[PDB]
Amino acid sequence: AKPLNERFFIPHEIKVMGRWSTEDVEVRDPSLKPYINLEPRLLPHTHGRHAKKHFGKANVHIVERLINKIMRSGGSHYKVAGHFMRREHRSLNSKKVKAYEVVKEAFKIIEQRTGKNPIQVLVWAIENAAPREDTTSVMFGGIRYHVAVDISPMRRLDVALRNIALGASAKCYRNKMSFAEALAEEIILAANKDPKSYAYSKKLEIERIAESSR
Amino acid sequence: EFRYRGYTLEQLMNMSLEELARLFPARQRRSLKRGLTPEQKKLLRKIRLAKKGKYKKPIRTHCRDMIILPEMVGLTIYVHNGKEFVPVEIKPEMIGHYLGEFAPTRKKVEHGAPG
Amino acid sequence: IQTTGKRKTAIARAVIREGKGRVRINGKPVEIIEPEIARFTILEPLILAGEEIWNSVDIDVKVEGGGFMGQAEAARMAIARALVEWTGDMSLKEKFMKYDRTMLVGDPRRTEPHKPNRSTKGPRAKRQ
Amino acid sequence: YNKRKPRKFGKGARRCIRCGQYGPIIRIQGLMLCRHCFREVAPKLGFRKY
Amino acid sequence: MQKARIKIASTNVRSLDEVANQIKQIAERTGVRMSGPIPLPTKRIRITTRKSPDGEGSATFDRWELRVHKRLIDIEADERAMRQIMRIRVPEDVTIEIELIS
Amino acid sequence: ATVYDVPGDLLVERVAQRLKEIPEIKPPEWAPFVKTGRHKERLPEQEDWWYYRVASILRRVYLDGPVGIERLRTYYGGRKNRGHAPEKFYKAGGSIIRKALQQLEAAGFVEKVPGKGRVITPKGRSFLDKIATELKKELEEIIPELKK
Amino acid sequence: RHIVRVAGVDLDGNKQLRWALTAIKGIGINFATMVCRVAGLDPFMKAGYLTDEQVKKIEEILADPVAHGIPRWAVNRPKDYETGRDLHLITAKLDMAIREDIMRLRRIRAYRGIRHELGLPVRGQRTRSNF
RNA sequence: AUGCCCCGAAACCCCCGGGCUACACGCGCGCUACAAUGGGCGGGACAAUGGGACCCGACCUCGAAAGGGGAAGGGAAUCCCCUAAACCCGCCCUCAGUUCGGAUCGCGGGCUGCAACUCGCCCGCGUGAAGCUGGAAUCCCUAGUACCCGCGUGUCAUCAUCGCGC
Repeated sequence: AKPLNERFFIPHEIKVMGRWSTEDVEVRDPSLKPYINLEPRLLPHTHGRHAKKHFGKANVHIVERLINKIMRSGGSHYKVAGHFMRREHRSLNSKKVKAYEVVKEAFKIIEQRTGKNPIQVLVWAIENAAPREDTTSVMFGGIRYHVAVDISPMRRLDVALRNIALGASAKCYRNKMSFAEALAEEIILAANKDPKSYAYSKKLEIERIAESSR
Repeated sequence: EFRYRGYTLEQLMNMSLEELARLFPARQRRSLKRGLTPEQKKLLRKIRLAKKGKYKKPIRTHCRDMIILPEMVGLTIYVHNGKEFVPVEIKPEMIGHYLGEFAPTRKKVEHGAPG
Repeated sequence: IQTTGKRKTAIARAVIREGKGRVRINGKPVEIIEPEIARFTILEPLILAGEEIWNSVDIDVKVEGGGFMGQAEAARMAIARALVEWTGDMSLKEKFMKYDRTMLVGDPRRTEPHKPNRSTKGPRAKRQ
Repeated sequence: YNKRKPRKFGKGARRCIRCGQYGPIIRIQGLMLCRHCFREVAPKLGFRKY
Repeated sequence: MQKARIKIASTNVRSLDEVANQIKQIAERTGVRMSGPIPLPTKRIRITTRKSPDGEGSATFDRWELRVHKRLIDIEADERAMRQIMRIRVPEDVTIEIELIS
Repeated sequence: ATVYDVPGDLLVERVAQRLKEIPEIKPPEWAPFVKTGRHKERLPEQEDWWYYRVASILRRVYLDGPVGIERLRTYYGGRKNRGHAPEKFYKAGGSIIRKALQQLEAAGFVEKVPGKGRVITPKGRSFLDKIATELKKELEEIIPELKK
Repeated sequence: RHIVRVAGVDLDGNKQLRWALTAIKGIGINFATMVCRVAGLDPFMKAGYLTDEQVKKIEEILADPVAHGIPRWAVNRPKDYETGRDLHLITAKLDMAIREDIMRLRRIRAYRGIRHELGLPVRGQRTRSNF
């Protein structure tokens, strides 16, 4: 249990989860600044009624929101390339301890693979995976037509984190490979704007189409 | 010949009820140990008489839970399948099986034209 | 000083006195409880209080009811209240509020009953 | 021959004391009443809706 | 020393409080130490039943609840005190059980 | 120091390795062929699993005082899948724990209060708290905070 | 030894011995485990080292499991019909035993006999919509 | 409760065998199987609605075991049901219709009841189906809530994978 107790005592000096305090980590694009909660907290879990708050979700920590997306991602109407994604075997649903442990291994992997503060790379991935324009249907005289529309920043965060989680499910499903390694790949590929990542590719798809529907 | 648990049919006749039950599976032996009903017991009296010839009557029965023993080997008993007493002759291989499995009550179910 | 803590069903009863720093959960040391996340939650108020008061007082807390997460959160409530009552310091209270609004308030949430029409999966669960 | 056989177990053993049906007999501390008959005697039994 | 344990039970709270007040007044007027009425866990008898009298209709159900309440009175032994709990006017719904403990 | 001041996993491991030496505790001739619980799906993997059971069961007698067989079965029970029907919680085997308790009772570590259970003798408490304070010394060296 | 033959069937050496015997129609997981423990060898070792003496040890445990310390309830057909002795049938032995039981049930005209004749279920399963 | 009509050894009653479970099949709803989150050994943080007298049954002892002999306490904050379950770790297995998953057979034991093959389940044994992510289209919830995970109990010897409610 010595790794367990080491990670227990290291954040005694208020460090997010175990290590990697939030002070060294910055924000690049000016739009995500008032919506990413980078405040120093030992655990990313408040059990808060931020849903009741029309915009109180901005106060929840980014890793907490990432787990909030990761734990509800299985079984839905989306069939990307004709696959059914679902957690048949010990679903993460209601098992936020499982999600905690898995994304804990995810932080460890990003440490041992990039050697930098994981929160900084997460900032990079979210900043580079946010689509910036979309399509909307407007009808006038019965004349439906498509329109290019700008996106709100908070929705850009929501969609970026959802791409991260949906990518983790997508690669981890139906493979010998395991969930944490996949989440690490999605994050690292988005953080360097790797188009092979589903997050950046679908950011590009959403930005396009809307690009042409003007 | 015929055998049941390493004993020939004569070896089954001479054995007593206790060990004859011992050589049966759990269900039939447990039913024997827990006893028989008096309708069952009097039917056994009738079949004992028929085996000895005193009971000349065509033997009929309704007890679908009667476990057939070696002593019933070699007679024709008629069991009530639901309308009438369908006949069955008891063979040496018949031992250890309820009579009720041998009266076809549910009939054959085949398929006509769908409507 | 005696202090109380309530979270859902778990109940934490804490007694704080002078001592070396021996903090015990149901009589067990806080550092050995196998769930690491629950260990984080239990240690948060005494992480934020300070090593000085951590070593100065002795707190014995007994937690009963709920799950381990409820027990840990109730214990966190109990340590927070015990520390603030023992010190009687306003600045620690304000830091606790800034860290989270529940440290002296708590969670007034409770479970809803299971209404009919397939009550099994939860309150708001119905048939197809 | 006109007697009904003595049964302690099964539905045929239990009968509602008011209506006489052989179906739904709630036996919470010995009531012996059908489930729907239970409504026509609800407020005489002391029961109250909440 | 000897104590009498008096368990009172009823459905209506007012009758139980009435008998408790009468017992308390009698104990104090007889000058006997009495452990005050301890309100024991009320038992909640809950019965659910489908409101549909037939197999036709949406499945609607009704839950009815009895709240039967109980109280414990531990008094010290005194014959003059025990002679004034059989004369008390007891409402019908109130049930009283008076046992003795060393 | 006592068992209450040390983790359960490490303490059960220490009691198991220590009791492996004692000759009175031994897996019966039917132990290696019969799984530890009805609910279990496969057979046990390690061959030390018997002593662990002992190493746990005596610890139980250290905590609950009087213990019987059925409550031990309910505790050691677990969740088994029933195919098309859902998973269900079932009790474990009784003969294994009964034999472990009998071997410990002959070991003098536990005794029988008829009509109340099996309780732990003072010698059993001494051995258990001796292992526990050994582990507490070791973990005090590993973790100085346990001095508190 | 990547390929190992025991009791007339082939097994691969990669899988562990308890898993290796699982390819024998007539040995299961628990059965393989307890026979290899009767043998005194961990069933966990890989089946590529199965030497001949241990192979024939396993073989003669298949031949007479009861005399090898195995209890009588761990065999597939305890109290065999035609002997009254508990034994563990292997391969064509199982196949012939089940064939004999099928013909026997048909002969006596049991309900199970006709269900087996029609390829029909036996244990009271309902055919209105399933199957 | 009952308008009206109809039978009166019957359109009455009683007893029993079967049926209400029968299948090439269509449809609805719940349960599970479609693994590496994983299956297996061992440790530990844990409730709660209610119930219990031919009952809860602790507990001694025997039998793998379902259970048998004895047995304390209990008619309800006093005794029992009592364990929750979710979880993490010390360790093993190594992406496979298989160490998934058990249907499906036959064997031998256990409980109940006059008796379960039509017509109960469980305990262990060789055995292992289909299923390896499923079209147009498609129903519902929105904060202790959705998701997801289990306990208990009603009715009740058993039967519900159900309803209830925790």
